[PDB]
Amino acid sequence: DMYIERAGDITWEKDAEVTGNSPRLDVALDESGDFSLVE
Amino acid sequence: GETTDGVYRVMTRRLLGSTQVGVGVMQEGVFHTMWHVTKGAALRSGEGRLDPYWGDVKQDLVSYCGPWKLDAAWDGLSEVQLLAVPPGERAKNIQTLPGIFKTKDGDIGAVALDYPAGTSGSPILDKCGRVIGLYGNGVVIKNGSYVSAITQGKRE
Ligand SMILES: Cc1cc(CO)c2cccc(NC(=O)CCC3CCNCC3)c2n1
Repeated sequence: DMYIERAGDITWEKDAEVTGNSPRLDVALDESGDFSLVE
Repeated sequence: GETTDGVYRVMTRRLLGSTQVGVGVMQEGVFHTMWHVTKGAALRSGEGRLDPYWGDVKQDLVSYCGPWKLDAAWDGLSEVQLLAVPPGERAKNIQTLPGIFKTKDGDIGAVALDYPAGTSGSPILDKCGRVIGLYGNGVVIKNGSYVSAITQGKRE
């Protein structure tokens, strides 16, 4: 049996750590909701 | 129980100790999370109960107590913030410029940030603090790193 606990506000934070690239990927989405790479 | 707007951890006592299985967003009395986190099961909030209202395995989303309320979308141009809520760790905002998932039915925003599986359901936000989608459904790229879609529902 599952339960929820608060973790914080949804607020944009100025001067947050900026990381992560922006790749463009060809993907497929199946009936089970699983994404896969198309090549 | 607690119905205050915000981000929440989804926990379970079924496995060893208290294990974090995912994260969700409380907005306008509705709890929003990914389907693979709860599998559509009911949730507890102190002594109160949250029952599922809408869900879809293909979209990998589920809402509790009411219809899906989150309707903001990525503008396709600006940076966003992943309000990552990792297991046993504090909520942390990470700023990134999203990539793109090109599909046969259109383009979806994507965030290339790698976090544990229990981080699934953490919200992605715009400069106004609006939730433009949830993190936790994606793919393993040619490098081995994880790239998640910016998964958003539809507000009826
Ligand atoms: C392999 C891996 C690694 C990491 C971390 O490095 C993940 C982090 C968050 C979330 C994941 N799962 C998914 O993206 C799939 C979820 C569901 C499965 C079955 N139903 C349709 C979506 C991670 N999958």
